Amino acid sequence: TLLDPLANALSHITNSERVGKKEVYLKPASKLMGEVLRVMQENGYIGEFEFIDDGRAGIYRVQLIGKINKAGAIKPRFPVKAREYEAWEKRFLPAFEFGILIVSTSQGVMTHKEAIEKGIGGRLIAYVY
Amino acid sequence: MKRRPRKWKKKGRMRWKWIKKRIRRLKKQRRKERGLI
Amino acid sequence: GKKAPYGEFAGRKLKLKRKKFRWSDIRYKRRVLRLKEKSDPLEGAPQAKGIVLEKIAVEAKQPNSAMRKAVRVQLIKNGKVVTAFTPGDGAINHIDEHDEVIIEGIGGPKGGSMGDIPGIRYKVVKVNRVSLKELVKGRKEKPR
Amino acid sequence: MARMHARKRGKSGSKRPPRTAPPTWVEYTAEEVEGLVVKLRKEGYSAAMIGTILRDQYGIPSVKLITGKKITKILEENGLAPQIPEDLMALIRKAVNLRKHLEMHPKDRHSMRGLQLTESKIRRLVKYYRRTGKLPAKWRYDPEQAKLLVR
Amino acid sequence: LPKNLIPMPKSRFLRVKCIDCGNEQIVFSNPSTTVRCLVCGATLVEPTGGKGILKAKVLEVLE
RNA sequence: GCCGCUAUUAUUGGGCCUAAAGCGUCCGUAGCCGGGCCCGUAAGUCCCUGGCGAAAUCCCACGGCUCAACCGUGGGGCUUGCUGGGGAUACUGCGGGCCUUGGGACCGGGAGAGGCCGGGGGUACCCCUGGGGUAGGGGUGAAAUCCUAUAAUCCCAGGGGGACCGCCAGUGGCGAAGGCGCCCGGCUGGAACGGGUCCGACGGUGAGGGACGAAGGCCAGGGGAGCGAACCGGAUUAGAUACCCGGGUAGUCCUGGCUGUAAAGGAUGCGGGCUAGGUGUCGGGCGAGCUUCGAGCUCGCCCGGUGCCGAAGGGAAGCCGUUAAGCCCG
Ligand SMILES: [Mg+2]
Ligand SMILES: [Mg+2]
Ligand SMILES: [Mg+2]
Ligand SMILES: [Mg+2]
Ligand SMILES: [Mg+2]
Ligand SMILES: [Zn+2]
Repeated sequence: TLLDPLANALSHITNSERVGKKEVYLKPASKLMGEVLRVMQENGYIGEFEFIDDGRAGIYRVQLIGKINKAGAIKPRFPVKAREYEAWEKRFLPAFEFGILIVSTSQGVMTHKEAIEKGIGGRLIAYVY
Repeated sequence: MKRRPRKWKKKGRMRWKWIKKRIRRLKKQRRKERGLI
Repeated sequence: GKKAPYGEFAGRKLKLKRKKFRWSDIRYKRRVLRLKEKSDPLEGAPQAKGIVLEKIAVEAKQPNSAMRKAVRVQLIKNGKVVTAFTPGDGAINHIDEHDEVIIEGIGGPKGGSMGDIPGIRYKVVKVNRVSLKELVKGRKEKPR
Repeated sequence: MARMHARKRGKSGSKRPPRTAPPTWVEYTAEEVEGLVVKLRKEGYSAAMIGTILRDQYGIPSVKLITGKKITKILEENGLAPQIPEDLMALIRKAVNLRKHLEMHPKDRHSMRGLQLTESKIRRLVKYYRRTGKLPAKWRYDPEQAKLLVR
Repeated sequence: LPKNLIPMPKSRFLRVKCIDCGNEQIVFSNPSTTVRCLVCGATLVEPTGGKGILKAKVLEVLE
């Protein structure tokens, strides 16, 4: 059944970007979907996201800007020390600082770059390039 | 039996129904000469 | 569907299935059950020594026409008869009966038969402690 | 939601609108709404039927919106909530009636399958309600004990 | 944005009055039960597969 | 011989319509995967630090044998790691609490060859009886076997029998699949729609395990019209252990059991989300219009089924294409 709203959201973004849609709606919203979108906005992959509120888990309206090739969840949320991001980059991204691996840490949800400059690891949950 | 559609084809083969029937006759003879005679 | 166990805590069942289908791998099976060692008359060796019992000839498959010379050879380590092909042109004449002969593999794909020789797996290499190549090219005459 | 043994993607259902506050057109207060709930349970209606009647007759949408509480919460407060839960009870009544049918009709294997699926649902809910305490841990479905239960 | 975002009811609650007593009463448009007047016992809406058929609403409102 | 080649073992990273490959279908145990919010814990996880994980071996620099290999000095790594503390708390887990979208229950009016049981019928076919009427009928490519002069075929009036339910009947419907078609009544299953109804994550998949499961076959007991394996005859043919013809046993039907196989096929496992639509059709609902005022007709919309087509896309291609063989989550 439903499992990982985050993966579903990312796949939706990916498919909508392939077909040139300007806005997507992510229906089983989460604080994690929101943090991931915060990061994607900050690194300039999407435009503007707003939380719509129903009586249910809430929706996210997400305005895109044509800067995504592949966005996806690393679903075995892989533990990663502060000195293995090289390898996980090589697995998930095409060039050396091209995209963004999103990492959940004890100090929040971050990019692997910020994690590196903080010297903290965590768990990988998504990639975006 | 476990069967194979590949075997059911006929390009260079005899018909599988009849291959099967032959196999079963042999098996019957063997079973027959094994347990009681 | 998406493949079997992909979960973070599913390594057990994952390992299990990979093992299950390695057993469908036939190379792994032969290596691990040691089937070659059980069915090999050379007993896991690259060469072997044998006594020539008889000299024979073998017809090439279908399109080729020739009588490939060979010898039936009794191997000493086990007393087992195998047939070996004598490369060269007058090799079968340089070879005689009751002669000690060394037995290599003929090459061939799966340690097996080679070319238009249907069912011969072995080569003759030495004859009474002398290479058949040299005997054939004339040098190094035979002791006995 | 034929899902669970039929796998049809049925979508029939209710569409509650997002409501942080009750509607202003509503006449009744929480107290008299509770009184109506209790009245109808004494009339012998299940909680589902109570909500249905309060929706259709009295124009009460979402007793939860009004009172802040659920119908079964109100019933257990006034000492009227059912011993075993209603959905389980309903399934058990179905199963008993079907047992009777199937004793007089042994060759109705399709209805026998319906019974099997009904009892599967029973077992699922029993597992969940044992886990949550709404039944004792030692509770277990049995056809004859369930017959005595219904009766 | 339309017709699946925030799935909203098509049904309405609507105020009606009986022809016999004349008491205004709120009801539901898609009832599962025959709705009766709280005072007279008169059927105000008869149930169907969907939108109930309305008796006794000659002065009506809908919310 | 081992590694590589080999993404021919695939965690990275393979495939299962037609090439090897989706259990016949369902149910469910363990296992694995699991909606959203709040609080806590801090087990996994991350950081920092203490103690260990011998030396040799590996990498690097620098030195000594002419350089090198070799050796030494030092730095690092290696050993699957284990452990003592301290800190963080996003994710997972554990505990508690709230929710309602997923699922379950309920209600309502409908639909449907879903199933079981009873009753009532419909032709047709076969036999018997009686009447008529005489010389052939039947069958084939052509013939014959066979039936018939004890009266056949044909026609007519009666009786009996067993099976089976035509046309309507459809890319139709119901069902997990197998499969299910005369009508009427009774018992019963499941689904869709409508639903500001209830419960409140109860869910998915399912090793093992269980249930159902076409025809056929077997045990026992009944029945036996038609058809009819085996068999028996007539032909055909070079032959004809067959195809054609005439008969005919089991069987086909019923009861109760076993068997548990099929091109059991959508040759496509199940669930969930996303990615243009068009046009039909079934069911329910809504809104309009028309009406012979009909459980009626037409148009549109929503949901759910079932089909065709189809851009993008996919694919070895055929073909698939929101009922994916596409992307993602199991
Ligand atoms: Mg292979
Ligand atoms: Mg392959
Ligand atoms: Mg195949
Ligand atoms: Mg060491
Ligand atoms: Mg097409
Ligand atoms: Zn009134």
